[PDB]
Amino acid sequence: LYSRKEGQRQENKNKNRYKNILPFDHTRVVLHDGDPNEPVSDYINANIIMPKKSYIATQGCLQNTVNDFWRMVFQENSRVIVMTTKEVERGKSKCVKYWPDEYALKEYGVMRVRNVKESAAHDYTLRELKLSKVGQGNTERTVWQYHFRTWPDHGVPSDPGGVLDFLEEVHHKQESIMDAGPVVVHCSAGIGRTGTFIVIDILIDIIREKGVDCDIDVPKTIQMVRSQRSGMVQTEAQYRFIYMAVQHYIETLQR
Ligand SMILES: Cn1c(-c2ccccc2)c(-c2cn(CCC(=O)Nc3ccc(-c4ccccc4)cc3)nn2)c2cc(C(=O)O)c(O)cc21
Repeated sequence: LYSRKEGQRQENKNKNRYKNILPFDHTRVVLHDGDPNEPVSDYINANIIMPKKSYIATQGCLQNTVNDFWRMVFQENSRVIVMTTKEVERGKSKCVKYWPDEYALKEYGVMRVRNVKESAAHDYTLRELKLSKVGQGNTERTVWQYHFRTWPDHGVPSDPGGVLDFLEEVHHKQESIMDAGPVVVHCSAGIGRTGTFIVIDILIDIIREKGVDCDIDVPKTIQMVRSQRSGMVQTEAQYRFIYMAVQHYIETLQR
């Protein structure tokens, strides 16, 4: 019932970091208004994830998909990006740098991005970016990139505190922007770490609207996000991290 033909088309072969990890057609983010000279330009290995708050689970940029990444961010009107990995972890590239150096500006295809300010927080770096379309005039918007940089090289964090505080900030930022689009979340392949942050965010939100005693069904929620992007939450450790995060959150609310 869930096909992934687009990601399998020959023209999009190099647009996937891992030939085996592709987006479902029914939930894939379809990019419009691309270079007419490109055989195919409506593809990006990204899927919309909905539990009015949604997410875009995607892979880290490849050198040849950076422009597509910004087209997506602009198209979906996303104002918040959650990068969950370093650019390189254990000698493996997990995302090409898709943002300009601090105070610098770079043009990605028809998208102009200005890094206006970088700030350091505990477990993360926040980059305030200005995104606009070169051909237009009233398209500029701030995109807040939250770069979580303390995720361990191996396994998952032993304590969920850092991710929860991180997500709390992300949450506050998203709600401080009028009608911001889906929060973009990415990791190497866009399913393991990415799935973990999203599932946690989804569960925490439910607790924020139903109280510390509402029913919480992790397995159910995970299967729900998985019907929108396959493989979300790849390891036992990640699975357990989610359980720990929810509880830790509940226990924090209980004063
Ligand atoms: C896409 N991928 C991969 C990955 C899976 C297969 C091949 C390459 C990367 C890992 C991930 C998972 N393991 C532990 C599982 C294991 O015993 N075999 C193993 C796989 C790769 C390496 C490895 C790590 C660095 C360089 C070269 C090989 C070592 C052990 N190591 N690396 C991963 C982790 C996360 C995360 O949550 O942090 C993620 O979001 C995506 C991941």
